[PDB]
Amino acid sequence: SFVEMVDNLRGKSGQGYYVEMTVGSPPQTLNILVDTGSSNFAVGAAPHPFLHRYYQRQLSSTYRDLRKGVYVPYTQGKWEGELGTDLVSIPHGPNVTVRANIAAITESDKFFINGSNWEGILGLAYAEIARPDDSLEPFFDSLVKQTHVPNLFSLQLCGAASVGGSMIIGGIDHSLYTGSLWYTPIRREWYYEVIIVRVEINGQDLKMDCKEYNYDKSIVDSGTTNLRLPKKVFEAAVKSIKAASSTEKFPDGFWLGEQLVCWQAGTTPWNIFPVISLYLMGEVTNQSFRITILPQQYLRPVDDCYKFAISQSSTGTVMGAVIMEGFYVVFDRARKRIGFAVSACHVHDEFRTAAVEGPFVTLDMEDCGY
Ligand SMILES: CCCC[C@H](NC[C@@H]1Cc2cccc(c2)CCCCc2cc(cc(N(CCC)S(C)(=O)=O)c2)C(=O)N1)C(=O)NCC(C)C
Repeated sequence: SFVEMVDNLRGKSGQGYYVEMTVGSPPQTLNILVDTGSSNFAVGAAPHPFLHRYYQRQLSSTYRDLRKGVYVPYTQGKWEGELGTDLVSIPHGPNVTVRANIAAITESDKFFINGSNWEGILGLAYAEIARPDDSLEPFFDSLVKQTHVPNLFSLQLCGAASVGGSMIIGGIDHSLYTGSLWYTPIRREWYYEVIIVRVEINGQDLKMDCKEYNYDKSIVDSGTTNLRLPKKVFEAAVKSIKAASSTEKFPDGFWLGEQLVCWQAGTTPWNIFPVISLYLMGEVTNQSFRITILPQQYLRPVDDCYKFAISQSSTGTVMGAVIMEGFYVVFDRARKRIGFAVSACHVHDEFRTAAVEGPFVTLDMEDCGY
């Protein structure tokens, strides 16, 4: 059923995960970025120094022009283009063809990455955050409307240059995870917004007002590399991580992700870096669950060299690839919930392991929403 979709994701570290798609008639093959942090489907449609290939509207009999412009700004990079529609397929996905909105990228700034091997982006979030407005139906909505594909998809992102993973469209693949799935409500259908109710570092509560954790918002974004935290939360976390690792001293700019830390190969002191536990709101009253991430996740490999992959945000908490790696993440749009489970490619060391645990009791969870 879903075995055809296992391992359909490829990528380079820090440069996102992409799936193979085809657009137009006859089909044009492109590598498309998988992004739960946006809602626009767009592809390079003009020559660019970093593009191996691009979408040629002229060669598609099925292309239709919508005669409207569009731009999308991301935390990293931005592009503008022309709106249109065409037939789209996913070779290593469901056996269907849909007519979907496509943005033909004609100009861009720091969007395409030299050597990334992808030429477009697939925004998997909801219409509310689509550009220019919410009348531009996102791809997955079109897929569900035009076909019998269930309103659900799941992402298994695996870590270590080259990375891989699975995007299971229309269901859940049980051979890809162990233990139970734990679900947190989608608070509002715009980004995939959730609510963090508690934070622990090495078993110690950060003891901040839980509103700070979701200050503005908290989202699940496969398009973002880092765990991005609101300033106050970032400072609290960094202070604690500095304290646990204090046995060693690191250039101050390491903590800002500006310069690397290097250790002799096989000598990396993982044990001085703490585990981080994020408690998410559960499905029943006063009930949370926690996901625990290891330093191997937020110390992204770049002698063995690493970059601190926890950074500041002015748009709320962004749970990026460092969080999603090692877990099987289910985007259950039909039941307005996001599931977490330990992935089959989960990260662990000799004494510590990434985990999804519950149930936990957490009082006044509704107070944590901004
Ligand atoms: C409200 C938050 C929304 C986040 C959301 N992020 C998704 C985008 C998609 C996207 C765009 C370009 C390239 C990639 C992927 C490939 C990987 C590059 C590394 C990276 C990416 C992001 C972001 C980073 N970082 C920060 C800036 C460099 S980092 C280093 O991981 O902290 C790195 C980021 O914002 N990817 C967004 O911009 N949505 C658009 C909006 C109009 C709906």
